[PDB]
Amino acid sequence: DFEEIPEEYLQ
Amino acid sequence: EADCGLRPLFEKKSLEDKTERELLESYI
Amino acid sequence: IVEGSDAEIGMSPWQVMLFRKSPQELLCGASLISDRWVLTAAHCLLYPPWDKNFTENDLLVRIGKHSRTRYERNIEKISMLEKIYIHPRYNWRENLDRDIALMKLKKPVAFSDYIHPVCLPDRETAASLLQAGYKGRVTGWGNLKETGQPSVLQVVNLPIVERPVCKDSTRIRITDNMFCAGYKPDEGKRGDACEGDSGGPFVMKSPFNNRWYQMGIVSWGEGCDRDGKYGFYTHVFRLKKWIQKVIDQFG
Ligand SMILES: CC(C)(C)c1cc(CC2(N)COC2)no1
Ligand SMILES: *[C@@H]1O[C@H](CO)[C@@H](O)[C@H](O)[C@H]1NC(C)=O
Ligand code: NA
Ligand code: NA
Repeated sequence: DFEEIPEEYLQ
Repeated sequence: EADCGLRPLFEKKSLEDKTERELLESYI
Repeated sequence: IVEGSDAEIGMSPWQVMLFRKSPQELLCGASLISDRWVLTAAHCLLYPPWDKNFTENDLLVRIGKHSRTRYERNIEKISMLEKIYIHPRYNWRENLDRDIALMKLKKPVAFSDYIHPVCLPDRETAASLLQAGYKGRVTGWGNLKETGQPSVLQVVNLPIVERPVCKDSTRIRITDNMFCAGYKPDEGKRGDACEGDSGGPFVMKSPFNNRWYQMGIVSWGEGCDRDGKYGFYTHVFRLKKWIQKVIDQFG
């Protein structure tokens, strides 16, 4: 449902 | 903050949003 | 938000989205009170009856947003959490008394046209504005109806309700750390917070200095937008000494 956020914020 | 609560796109430019007047009118 | 409308761009630049990392989903609203501090409801982070107890690394905050689901490139900013602070006397067992929490960000967020902090009330602003009939404004990305979800941030203006009416609307024990807001059945107009709006701000624009103040935090309700029910909000001013103690000690 949500657009993927940049990977930098999940690292 | 010194500028807290003053919105860049509203108060800082002296523009009102579409419903803030409803709030003001209730402050009797 | 039930029976609200789409926010204008930059209308609520202190609005924060509390976002779960995995699965990626909206958890709650919140508000920006300085470049490093975000205010929310304690129940957004800790509610043992529902096996909810988030740690810092479980969550992100998204600031400057308008669209609920889009990644708003070049506009929103995403921050990691350094530390969560929950009121030590938050009563999750009974009635959500003292439903307040702070989140310190790992790095300061840059202010912009879309990102700007709200003020917290002083005693005098609270005394003047926290009166039955006076209206505040609630914003959030929560559900549009009790029993669906918005494209963009929603906004509704709602009147504060007399304390005896609040108390007489519910079987829950109401405390001085809560207030309620919403229209009465005989008033015609409608509106309420709903699931997903929790933790977001109830704001009022001071007519004395033309600044926005966060008087409440969306805390709890029984259903959404039911006739004869009201939304309940954490009384920010009553808990401000705790807020200041945390910021002074840990900021
Ligand atoms: C006031 C009581 C009955 C404890 C309450 C709890 C809730 C909803 C939640 N279970 C709190 O986190 C979501 N709404 O009212
Ligand atoms: C919530 O989780 C933290 C981290 O494990 C723990 O220290 C704390 O005791 C928990 N609180 C409750 C009320 O269960
Ligand atoms: Na009652
Ligand atoms: Na109602």
